[PDB]
Amino acid sequence: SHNGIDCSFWNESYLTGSRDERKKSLLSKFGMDEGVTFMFIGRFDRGQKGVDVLLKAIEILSSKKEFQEMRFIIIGKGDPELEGWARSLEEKHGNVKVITEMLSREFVRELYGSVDFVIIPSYFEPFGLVALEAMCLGAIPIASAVGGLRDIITNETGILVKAGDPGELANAILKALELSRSDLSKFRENCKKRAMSFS
Amino acid sequence: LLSVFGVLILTLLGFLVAATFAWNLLVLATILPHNLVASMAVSNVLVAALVMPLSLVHELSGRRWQLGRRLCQLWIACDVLCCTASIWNVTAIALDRYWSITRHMEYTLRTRKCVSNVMIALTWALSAVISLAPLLFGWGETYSEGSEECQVSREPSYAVFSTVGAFYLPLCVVLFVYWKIYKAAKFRVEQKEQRAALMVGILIGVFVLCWAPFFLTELISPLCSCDIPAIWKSIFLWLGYSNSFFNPLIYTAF
Ligand SMILES: NC(N)=NC(=O)N1CCc2c(F)ccc(-c3c(F)cc(F)cc3F)c2C1
Repeated sequence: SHNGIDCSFWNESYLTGSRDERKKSLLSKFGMDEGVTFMFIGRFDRGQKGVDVLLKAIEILSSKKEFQEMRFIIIGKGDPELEGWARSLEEKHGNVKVITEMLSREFVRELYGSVDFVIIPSYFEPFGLVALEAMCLGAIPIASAVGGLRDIITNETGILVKAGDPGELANAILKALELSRSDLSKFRENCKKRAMSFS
Repeated sequence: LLSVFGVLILTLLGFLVAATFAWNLLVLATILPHNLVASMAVSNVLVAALVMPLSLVHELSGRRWQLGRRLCQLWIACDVLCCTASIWNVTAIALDRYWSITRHMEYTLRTRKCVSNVMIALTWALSAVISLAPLLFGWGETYSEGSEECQVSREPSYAVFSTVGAFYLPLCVVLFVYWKIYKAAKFRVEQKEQRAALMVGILIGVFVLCWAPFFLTELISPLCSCDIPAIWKSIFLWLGYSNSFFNPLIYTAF
């Protein structure tokens, strides 16, 4: 392999219905209802994949009115303290779900195909596979401006922030929440073209 | 009768010259590694516009060269220059794809842009020094005298120089890189890079297949083939010229 993405697997055509319908159906099974959905998927660790930055950004965002309109799905496992901190936030709020089991590719595809926003707060990323997989299904990326993530994401494809800085990430999530208009559709298709450009 | 078929085929070839010109011009228009694409299309536009029409009338139909003999040299120079340039543009594109497949790591946008610009500049420089070669190196004349016909200088030194410069060296480069390119085209270490590899491999195959009869029979003539019928010589020449038309058809197919 050469770390390309399979356009014949990560495609929306495998998915059924409208994107809003899929997002509503997915939220329902977590006791939640229609909100603006954010997703992290990766290992929990200090210094590499950036779950610590994302947790701090969430703690910052928890104090503001706009927090009522957000939803957060954290997916992964690893450093036990990060897992406990994540569970703590899951228990404090009903708009936060945490999954610590490994999920199938088909399920993760269904996730990417309804979740509408993926956060990739990495300290360093070589290839940006997660960003391409998300982009190929319409999820808009919010990643730190490191590694191949800045190669992949351009002016009109996502949001970039400085790695390791929680406040900038929380501000980015606020800007993306502000970004929630019908324009999302344009912003989605840009992603889907650029991802195909990295097949 | 005899010449009815000949008129029909000459009309067809004139149409072909025009389609070559137009198709390359279209590919050039949609542009303005797209700089290598532009360089190749420029060389093929120049072939169809300068080289092919004059060969079509003179060498292929039969009308004798009553044009100014001071321009016979310019037509020969354009032919040599543009065909050498087209061959080496195909091989530069081949080198670019082989470096995309094998040298995936260090071939960042900065490096790739630098190398492709160097290759374009070098392509045209070598086409110049091969075309206008017996002038600076000054060891002969560029046309074959003693002929009431406009034919390239068949002097041995220039012949070896120009054919190794235009066909055999680029042929060796493409035969070096073709293995990895074909492997990539078949997914043997995602759909976009495979499509790129397949296009380049087809371009190389048609180049080799289009120019090999002419150069091969141009090497066996000086070795007892003192009578290769010039009808087949011209067929092989124009099969080489049709590469200028097949390259657009191949590019616009991907
Ligand atoms: N219309 C006619 N007759 N074109 C030709 O012969 N070319 C045009 C294309 C070409 C070339 F791109 C590079 C080298 C040669 C060449 C050759 F094959 C034999 C020689 F002895 C000298 C040469 F320069 C040619 C020949």
